[PDB]
Amino acid sequence: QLQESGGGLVQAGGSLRLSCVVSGFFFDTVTMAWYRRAPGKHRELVASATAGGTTTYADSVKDRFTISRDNAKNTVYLQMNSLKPEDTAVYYCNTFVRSLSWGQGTQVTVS
Amino acid sequence: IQMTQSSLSASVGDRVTITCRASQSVSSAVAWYQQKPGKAPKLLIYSASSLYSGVPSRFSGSRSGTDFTLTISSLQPEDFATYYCQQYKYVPVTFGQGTKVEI
Amino acid sequence: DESCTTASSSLAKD
Amino acid sequence: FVALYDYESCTETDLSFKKGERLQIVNNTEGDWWLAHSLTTGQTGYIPSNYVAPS
Amino acid sequence: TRVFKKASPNGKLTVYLGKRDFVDHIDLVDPVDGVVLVDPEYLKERRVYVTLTVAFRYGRGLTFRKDLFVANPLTRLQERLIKKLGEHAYPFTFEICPNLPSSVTLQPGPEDTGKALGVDYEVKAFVAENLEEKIHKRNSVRLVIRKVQYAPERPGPQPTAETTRQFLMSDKPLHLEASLDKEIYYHGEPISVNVHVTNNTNKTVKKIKISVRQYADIVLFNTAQYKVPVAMEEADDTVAPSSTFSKVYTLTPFLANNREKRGLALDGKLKHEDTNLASSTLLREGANREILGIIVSYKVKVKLVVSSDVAVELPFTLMHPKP
Amino acid sequence: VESGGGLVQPGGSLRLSCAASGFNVYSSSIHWVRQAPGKGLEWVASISSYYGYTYYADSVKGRFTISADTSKNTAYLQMNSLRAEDTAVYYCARSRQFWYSGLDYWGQGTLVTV
Repeated sequence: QLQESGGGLVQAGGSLRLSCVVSGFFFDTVTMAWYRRAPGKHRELVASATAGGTTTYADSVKDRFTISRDNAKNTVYLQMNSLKPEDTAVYYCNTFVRSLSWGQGTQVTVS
Repeated sequence: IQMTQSSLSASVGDRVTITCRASQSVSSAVAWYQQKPGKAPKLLIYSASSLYSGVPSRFSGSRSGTDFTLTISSLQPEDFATYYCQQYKYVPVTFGQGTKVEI
Repeated sequence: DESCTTASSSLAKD
Repeated sequence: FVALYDYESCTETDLSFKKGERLQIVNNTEGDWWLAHSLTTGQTGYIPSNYVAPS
Repeated sequence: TRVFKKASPNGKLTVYLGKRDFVDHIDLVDPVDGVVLVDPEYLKERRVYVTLTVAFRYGRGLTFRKDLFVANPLTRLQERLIKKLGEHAYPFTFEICPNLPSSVTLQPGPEDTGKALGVDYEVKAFVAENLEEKIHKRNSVRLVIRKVQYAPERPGPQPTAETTRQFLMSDKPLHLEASLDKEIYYHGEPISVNVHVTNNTNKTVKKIKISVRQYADIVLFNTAQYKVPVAMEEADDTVAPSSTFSKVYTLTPFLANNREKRGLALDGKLKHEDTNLASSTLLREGANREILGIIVSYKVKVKLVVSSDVAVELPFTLMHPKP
Repeated sequence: VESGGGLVQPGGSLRLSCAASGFNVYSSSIHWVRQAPGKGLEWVASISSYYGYTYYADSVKGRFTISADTSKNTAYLQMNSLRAEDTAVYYCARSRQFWYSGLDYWGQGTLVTV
């Protein structure tokens, strides 16, 4: 099971920081991803953090997003800075392979 | 295991929506029953939005993960009964509270 | 390690 | 060389046989599935490994 | 629509499948399609291999199997899956030739505890630098699917058979005529064996024994043809010489009284679950009996006993209707 | 069509008798159901004649004992020891019993209050 933090109402021009906590053995040598779901549509893939700490993005935007991966504390950090109305969605976290039980996510709303 | 679904408006010719949210990975094994007051149940939907052979295209269903929705496409005076959402995946078969229709 | 449990996921109707 | 069973395939590259004997191969395969040729049948294609017996 | 999915214990793999019940039409079998979602970190070493295997298990590993191998034509499901997932969803697809058998598991004996004894279909995906470096099972995924058939929509003629036999010393033969009310009976539906008998022989029927006998054979094993009684019924109706009898018995095969039987074929189980009696096997060609598989057929046996014995056997189709 | 039970002092046992023609007791799965006045429908018992298993709601596991006759197409809900909380309308069911558990057939429901 996994749990996530952050999430809440934001206004354009600011920034929001999001993070997750992962139990089990699915974190240490496994890249950790994040996802976003549009209302009524399937989830979109946001960013990544690999085992070595470097990042690779499947995002079609690939602008102003910071990913921090912690190999010790059991957490993964995703950062939002370029807020756009399209960011109005519910954000989730899981592995790139989405191995862990896909649980409750967090919601971000702008404008 | 349990499922949660109270009073709908009886404005004819409208489209209404009722939600019956589960509490587990029920895997869409949900059927919606309906019985007029005093009579035995009559099923309308089973699995995902599969209408019963004896009812028009008026009725409809939906699905989103572990969230279920029944929707009457066009209210006609034929039906103002109570709808019971039931799951059949776990041996303690369970029902929703049920909602009647009264404006 | 033991095996995982077969789950399910959502794709678009279209 | 020897096949013990009945196997038929719907793929164009896969050979089908009824317990064939003496199927041609220079030596064992280089992957998982094997290649074979039959003189009496006269087609060349791949055959699965579990169905080849020695000389 | 929903698509099946399995994860890996390592957290570096995921297998998707549109369905785990692939309908077997008479001429073409549905294709197995899906996409494997894999971690680029171990992908940097080597790509992903996907395996489709079909195995038959008997005895108490003792297993004969066919292993189709694919190492990583796009159907609509494949296109949708890749569109949702993205770059690393490397697709795969197997084609099942029709001659392959369907999913059927036997009845487990109470003295033993096994997963199953019968045909199973499996889909696998792993990562390895070489084809022989299979060291860690923790890096794999094992998903089980089934292939099933449904009853044809064109039933045959009314199954009927009769036997006229003079019992020992007799004047004219006893005429037993048994007629089922159709050929395609769904699972559990009554078999209304219409029975008519007339006689002139001095003999008489003391008991009438009506039963449903399930016939199954193991093509892999030599001289393996198993039949066990199901829903045996023994009525005491009598017809003395020079009479005429007519009755409609409603027999019904079922599982409750036959659960203690050994080798009673049932429908294919995914988990350690419980399923109904096995369905019959369809085929449209003059196919040579494939090495793997279990062919299941049902026949109704009607028997008469006198102070000697006669009986006729009537075949019927026992399958689920097409959904 | 169903002939209920009653005419008994409270706490006294009864035996329901529900009939619904046409179906086969084996191929159909006979389910039983209760609805208290002012309370929603809740499952009570279920018997699968083809399988041979019987399932009860945990509240009435030791009090009820269901039984159906194969050759009569009838269901019975033998309530050995009721109380005052078991006064309700009870519907018997005849559901498709093959990879489906929809109770897509029913009989009449008869009150069990005296």
